[PDB]
Amino acid sequence: MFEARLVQGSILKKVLEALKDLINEACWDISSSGVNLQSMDSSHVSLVQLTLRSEGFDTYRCDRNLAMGVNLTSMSKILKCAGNEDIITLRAEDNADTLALVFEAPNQEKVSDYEMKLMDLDVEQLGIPEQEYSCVVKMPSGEFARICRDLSHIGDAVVISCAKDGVKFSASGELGNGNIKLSQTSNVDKEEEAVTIEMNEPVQLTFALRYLNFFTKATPLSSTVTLIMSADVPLVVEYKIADMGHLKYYLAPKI
Amino acid sequence: RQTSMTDFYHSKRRLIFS
Repeated sequence: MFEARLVQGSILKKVLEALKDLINEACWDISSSGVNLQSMDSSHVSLVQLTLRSEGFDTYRCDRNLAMGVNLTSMSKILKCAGNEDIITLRAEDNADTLALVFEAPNQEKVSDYEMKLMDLDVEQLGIPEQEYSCVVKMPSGEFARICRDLSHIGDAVVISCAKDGVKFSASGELGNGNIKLSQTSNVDKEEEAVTIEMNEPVQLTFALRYLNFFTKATPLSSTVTLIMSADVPLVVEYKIADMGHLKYYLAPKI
Repeated sequence: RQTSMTDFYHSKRRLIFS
């Protein structure tokens, strides 16, 4: 039996809005530790891994390790029927063919109960090694979304170059080219408004702006985004879900 | 040329039954 209760229901709402367009189907792995999801998109160029720790839920219970095959389009439909201040509880039986999502309003006068069919999946799951990377930039999530959105109008691919001082994004298309250059914030007040760069080696990498713009749908989960780069290997885009976990997006590079 | 994630990481297949 699995039972998890979340007073900040909007969190799960955001999570599925962050996922549903990139991935149609995913496996949800339930344990005593919490919820983990990992999935490649249909083209296999990108990868998502979600982690929600059991200490983040108001109450959490897991008897058996559980693997639920879920249509993400469907889970999103269900969660769009929740208000942002609903208390959301997830629940499954030991032999559950469905997952139960129960939404509670703050007046005890409205309660919604939804029941989702699970599905058989034949997934392709990956081994994600812990490396250390040559470059880590941390910046406003909103700034990053803006950049990816704007430059996508210029050309298909963005070139990201890390230096000690700051970071540069560049794209090219039929019309010409653009360079957006962010320096390290020199006078630092608030964490999330700042641009901070920590680097061992200069990185220069090329990515598809198409995919990044899926990623930036996660922007409402956090004020900040962290970008992790190493030469010729997938980029990692990380959003912290505060004091509960994270969504990490990986992106296969162009050469 | 655009690489895929399997160019970097090993791939186990998995069967979920629901």
